Amino acid sequence: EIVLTQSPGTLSLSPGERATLSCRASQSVSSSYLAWYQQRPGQAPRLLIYGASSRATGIPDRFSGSGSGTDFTLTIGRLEPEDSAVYYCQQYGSSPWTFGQGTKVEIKRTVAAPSVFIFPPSDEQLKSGTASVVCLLNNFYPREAKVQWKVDNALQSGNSQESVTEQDSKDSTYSLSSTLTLSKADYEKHKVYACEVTHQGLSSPVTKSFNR
Amino acid sequence: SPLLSGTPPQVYNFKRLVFTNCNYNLTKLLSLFSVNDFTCSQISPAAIASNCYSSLILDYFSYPLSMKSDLSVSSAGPISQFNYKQSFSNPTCLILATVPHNLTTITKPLKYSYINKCSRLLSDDRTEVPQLVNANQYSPCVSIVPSTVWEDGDYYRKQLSPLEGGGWLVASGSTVAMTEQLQMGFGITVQYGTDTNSVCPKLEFANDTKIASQLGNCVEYSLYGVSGRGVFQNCTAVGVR
Amino acid sequence: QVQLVQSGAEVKKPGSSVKVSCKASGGTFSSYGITWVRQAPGQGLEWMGRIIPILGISRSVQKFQGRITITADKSTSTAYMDLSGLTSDDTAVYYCAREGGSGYDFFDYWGQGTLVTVSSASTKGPSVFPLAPSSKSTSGGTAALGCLVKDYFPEPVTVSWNSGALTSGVHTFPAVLQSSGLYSLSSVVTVPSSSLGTQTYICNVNHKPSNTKVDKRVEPK
Repeated sequence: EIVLTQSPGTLSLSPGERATLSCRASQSVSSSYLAWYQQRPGQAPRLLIYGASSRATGIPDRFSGSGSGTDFTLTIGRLEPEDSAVYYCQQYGSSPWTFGQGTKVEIKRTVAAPSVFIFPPSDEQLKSGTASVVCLLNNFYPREAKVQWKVDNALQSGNSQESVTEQDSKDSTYSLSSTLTLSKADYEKHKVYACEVTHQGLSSPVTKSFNR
Repeated sequence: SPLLSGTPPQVYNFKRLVFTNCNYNLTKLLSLFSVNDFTCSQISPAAIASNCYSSLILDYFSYPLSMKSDLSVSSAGPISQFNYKQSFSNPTCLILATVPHNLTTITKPLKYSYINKCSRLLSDDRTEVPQLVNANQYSPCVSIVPSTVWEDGDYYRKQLSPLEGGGWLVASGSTVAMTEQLQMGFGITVQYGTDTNSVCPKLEFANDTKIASQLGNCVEYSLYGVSGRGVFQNCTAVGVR
Repeated sequence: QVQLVQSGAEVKKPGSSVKVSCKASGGTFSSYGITWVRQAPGQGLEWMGRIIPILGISRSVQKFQGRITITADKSTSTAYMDLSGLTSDDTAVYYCAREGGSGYDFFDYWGQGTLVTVSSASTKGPSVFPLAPSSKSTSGGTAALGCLVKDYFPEPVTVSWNSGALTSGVHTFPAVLQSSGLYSLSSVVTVPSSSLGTQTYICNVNHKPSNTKVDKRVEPK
């Protein structure tokens, strides 16, 4: 049993910048008995470093491994956008083998003026249940995007629910899907529905239009 | 004397002492321990104390009393099959003793560990062949297993260099809790000789067979292979000593 | 280099039993353990146990001891856990991973993972929802269309387009809890094939608990 600290956590760094990840151990561990792992957005963790010095067979030697006794540091000499992942330092030194809290690397490249689209309800769940409208915000950086629903030119309450996907391995961009489920009957005089987006991207709030 | 120092080794790494010419007083050793289980096969437990052999072999290690059942020709467990097997051909005594407080410089290993399993996984598909230790053989899995096993159940494997034989000489180790007093196990494997015996109990002659306290009496004498009958007396030395 | 293929999201009830089956594609359990590794949803990995089919030996962490049995069938070469006596707090994704021995117990190759979901609420079917592509959109680059999956309870539902062909702009959003314990996720794809479209008979969805598969065609409205 060894509780262990990690790096600050979320890190914003431009591509081509060195990244340092720390792994202090509350209890002393062997100078070379710790292994740094990397898990991609939605997948199984892949071994990056074993023994705190050696590299896993087929791992590009940007991911240098060092540190001994108490503090172990993983240093990524160059950064590409295919490094955005969660890194865990596991001390297979003691027992039971304690995984690290984990650090998240976010590669800081672009601000991606977003693309806003509406997908207004159609006559398949307007023939059962509760319909739902949706607002897609495809290709945008970073995660600082807020969408508020506008109904018949009147602002809406907190009955939304926004879901944002993780950055793509090559694209390194963040797409969104704010949803407004409604009572299946309530589509009478509310002629127009829209989502208002505020972003680093694009001067204005980019509102939209349904009519139909 | 070398038995009474250091950290005695675990069961699979038992050290050996072969005595091929000396005089032994075993009770002068067993007095120094608190004997707990004296079990002997092919010679009586009292008979191992006084009779002459050709070579006396003694093996010593740390073995708790919690599992005295595993250590004999009866068991089929891992102690008598992957750790330490003593020859059934020749006589054999087995002592399971205990260290006392008043004894010093018998230091304590942290725990008693033993090789639970020792197999070989063939260079072919998945065929497995257990490794059974023959007469004392040090249990060929002994290379991977360290002197003491660390945790409750461990897993040590190595790859033999290809040909020979591509088979992972896989081994496992298991430990047992420490006991307040170091509990040891000893194994004596005596074997007789053709017509020569060179290890015998040290039998000392008493003052009845002494030159002194007999001056003036006609006695039989046998001095360093010269025998006769006469009367001894005290006188000033002559000749060369 | 052995790929590890596991089983699929058991939904059990608080007080049940789950046999997660990790398969050793190759036919070959060599001198190689399987170590199991929890990960509570939105949390950080733990250790749960290890076995070696070559020797049958098993070991378990102290907390999970008396509730877990990790076995393997060396002959057919397939390893399983059986977390009997489990509570609602064990709802987590469980991985299986390859040992290396004594001083080299780092987890080399991993399994895809098998989300166990343990609470006596329900199992509900992926009611697929209208797509309805927007008319006046981009000038050809990205005509966005997506077939939505709402109203289902137990995750997972994988939704590939073109039954796993169109893999170049399939954006999938993580399911978010609705008013009921059910949650919903949305799938979208971008086509340059504006009018008509080549392949538009798409949107395969697989639900591991319900085992219901729905395929629908997209129409520009």
